[PDB]
Order: sequence, then C-alpha cells, then structure tokens
Amino acid sequence: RPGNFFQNRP
Amino acid sequence: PQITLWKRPLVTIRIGGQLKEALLNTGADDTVLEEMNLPGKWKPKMIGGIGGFIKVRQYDQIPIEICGHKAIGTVLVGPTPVNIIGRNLLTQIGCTLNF
Amino acid sequence: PQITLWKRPLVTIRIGGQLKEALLNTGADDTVLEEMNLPGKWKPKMIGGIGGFIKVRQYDQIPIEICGHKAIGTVLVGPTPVNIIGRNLLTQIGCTLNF
Repeated sequence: RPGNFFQNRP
Repeated sequence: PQITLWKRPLVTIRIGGQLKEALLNTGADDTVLEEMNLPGKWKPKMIGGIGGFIKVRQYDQIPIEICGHKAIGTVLVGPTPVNIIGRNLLTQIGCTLNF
Repeated sequence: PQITLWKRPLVTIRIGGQLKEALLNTGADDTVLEEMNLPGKWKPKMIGGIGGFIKVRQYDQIPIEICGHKAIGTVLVGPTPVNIIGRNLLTQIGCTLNF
C-alpha cells in the first residue's frame, strides 16, 4: 500500500 | 507531545469546521489534503512526489488546528493518497525532529 | 541532535563507507536511495505515494549510519528524486517528533 509521502514544490 | 515512529504519525486536524486524520510529514514541503471543499479563492498548482507530479488547488491563509495547535497557512487540495501536514505548517506548530 | 523544519531536513548518511545526503522523512514507511549499483541479492518491489508508484530494488540487512548513529535494515534503491530515510531506520536511531 502506498507508503512514501515525499513531496516537493511547486 | 513526543511522537515516536513505530507507527505512522497520524493526528486529528480540524479544517473548515470538519475533523480529519492527517500524517505529520517532515518529507513534504507543503500540506496536501485529499479532495475536499474549502471556502475562498484558489489557484491551480502542481506538486511532485515519489511517483511524479500531480495537479492541486492552492488555498492561501487557511486556518487549521493540528493536534490542538493552531496554524494559518497554505493548504493544497488534490489526489494525494493520504492527508499530509508538511513543513509549512509543522513549523507553525513548533515541530522538530530529535534523536 | 535537534533538527528544525524551516528547511528540508537533509543530513549526511554513510552507506558502504560512502557519504550521501538524505532526507529524514516521517512520511515514509521505508528508506529509498537514489540509483546506485549496490552489491548483493535483491527483490523487486513497487513503492507509492504522490504521483503514483515507482519500481525499486529491495536489499535486506544493509548497514547505514545516519548523522553518526548506526542502523541496519531494509534499503530500497531506485529512481527516487532524493535519498529518503524512512521510519524503518528512524526508529533505530530513536528519532521522535516533538511539539
């Protein structure tokens, strides 16, 4: 199940 | 509080009058909530994650209460798998990492 | 140490004796390293988050050192945009979120 919630701008 | 990381660091938030569960995420620049209605104007934006880029709606200056602490700032709404509280709001509530 | 969240929480890690920068990510269950040609047996896996899924290689019982603190466990390798330390290793070095 999805498990890597890295997030970058924009 | 002090939160260890054996399980996902989930907390209750209140936003636009409603309660939701969100993940405290030091790996996110921004706060991203699952599709929902929020009042006021928004702009289209794109953001990136592990799998690539998605389109979101950017709402500015939105009040949110996170595990009892008040924040007011930018909230992105879009097809994230889970509600995520990112650094933009983690800094408002005084969050640090410690080891 | 205490890491604040005004900036991406990038720290130095050591893997195979070699140094890399990685992001401390409380929003990741697992640890994923940018593509590198690590020796050893591996198994294919998919990891997911914002934007969908990517294909990675799963290595087991790999020693890592995170800001001088030793850890050992599962390390994924693939086309992540940045090296990410996830909870499987953050727990080993006694990392907490505090607010």
